[PDB]
Amino acid sequence: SMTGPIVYVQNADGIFFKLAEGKGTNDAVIHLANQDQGVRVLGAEEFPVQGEVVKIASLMGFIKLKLNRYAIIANTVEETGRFNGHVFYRVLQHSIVSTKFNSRIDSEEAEYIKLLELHLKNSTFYFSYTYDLTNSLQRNEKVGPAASWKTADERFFWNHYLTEDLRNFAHQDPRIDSFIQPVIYGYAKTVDAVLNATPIVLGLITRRSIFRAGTRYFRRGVDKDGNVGNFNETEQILLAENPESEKIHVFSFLQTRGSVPIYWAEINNLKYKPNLVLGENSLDATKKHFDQQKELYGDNYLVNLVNQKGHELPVKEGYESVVHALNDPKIHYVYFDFHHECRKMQWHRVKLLIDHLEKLGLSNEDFFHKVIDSNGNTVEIVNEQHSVVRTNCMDCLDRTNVVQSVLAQWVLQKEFESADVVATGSTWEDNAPLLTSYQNLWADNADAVSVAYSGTG
Repeated sequence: SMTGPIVYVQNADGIFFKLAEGKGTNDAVIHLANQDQGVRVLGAEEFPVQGEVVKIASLMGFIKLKLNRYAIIANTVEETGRFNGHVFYRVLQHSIVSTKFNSRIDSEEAEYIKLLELHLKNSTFYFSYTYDLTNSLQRNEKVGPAASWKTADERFFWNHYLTEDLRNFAHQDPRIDSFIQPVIYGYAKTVDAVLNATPIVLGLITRRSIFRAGTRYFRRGVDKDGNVGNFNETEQILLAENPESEKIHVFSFLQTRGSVPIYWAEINNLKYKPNLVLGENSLDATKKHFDQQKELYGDNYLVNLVNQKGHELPVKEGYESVVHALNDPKIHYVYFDFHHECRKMQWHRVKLLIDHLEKLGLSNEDFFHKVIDSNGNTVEIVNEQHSVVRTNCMDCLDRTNVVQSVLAQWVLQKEFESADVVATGSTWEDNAPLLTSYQNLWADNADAVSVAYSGTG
């Protein structure tokens, strides 16, 4: 990859960064200057001679906080996964570093850094130097050329805004690509297991969306351009050998979760009972949102959890009547009752949801599948996923994680059957240590991703 560990030296003239391993005779230095707070590109000969060299996993970017510019650094990482040679890292220790030995900063500036520190502490960020975690495996397959920041998915490139200065240089200087490492917000982990003497690698990744262009804003809902702002993809990955053949198969199965795509014009008042006005806007914005979702994922199966007995929500009924109004035959809507007691009667109901999705056209054979060679390059695309099940951000993360986990189990079985790791109509979950690894993997994910709010009432 172009990207890799970095070293820096800081002195009275500011901070100077370069790649820890310099390939070629041409290596770039990034300098954050104390003189004018500007970011500059320098020649190798201008890297400081004197000083403590500091090693860091990544320069995540810079931010201008009132008067001073600060470097945002991932100091250390831990490996949390490894898949087809690619290593996935979580950021462990970070720092926010200024050029000022001791500056007196005003209140407003100190408050900004507090708010950024709160976010860096509360979030879990992941990256891989050789694999682009902001894209699904199926999108990465379409990109091709392995990198770089230029083909990252901008919805999930969490440090997109922090890299603006570096991106502007990299447009006319491709050496700067080595400093631009896209990071995702949510979760990325793999586990090794064995199923019927086939070694396997199971992975799960959630990437959370970083919102959002436009002259005005609001988290909940969709803008006029069809973006929703709060949006996650959760992706289950598998790598396995075919027993006879010894061909290496790689699978991905993607799901989405996001705000109800109703226009962000919402009466967030105290008194009294609010009902939406869904003028031409809620039809228009929903249509535009679904046009993008269709281009990205194919057919969309929208799962809306009821969980009411005469307790009626404005945004609930609005979603359905809007979906019903557009009558798009590639958009399929389900309002599903998913109640307690939640360790028997709940999960029964999730298998019933899946039966109903199947009746609407969802197939458990609908997943990305490729064969790769002993060097890890693609030999064959056996299948591409052309649908997605979309759950709502507003339903309990507890319930939707259950829906997502169960659906991914149902698809996994077909993946296992397709590479002949299990017999047709067997149950992979009868393998106790494997189901344990699978269950921990998804419980960890829910832990990680719950980091949007602690609620509700």
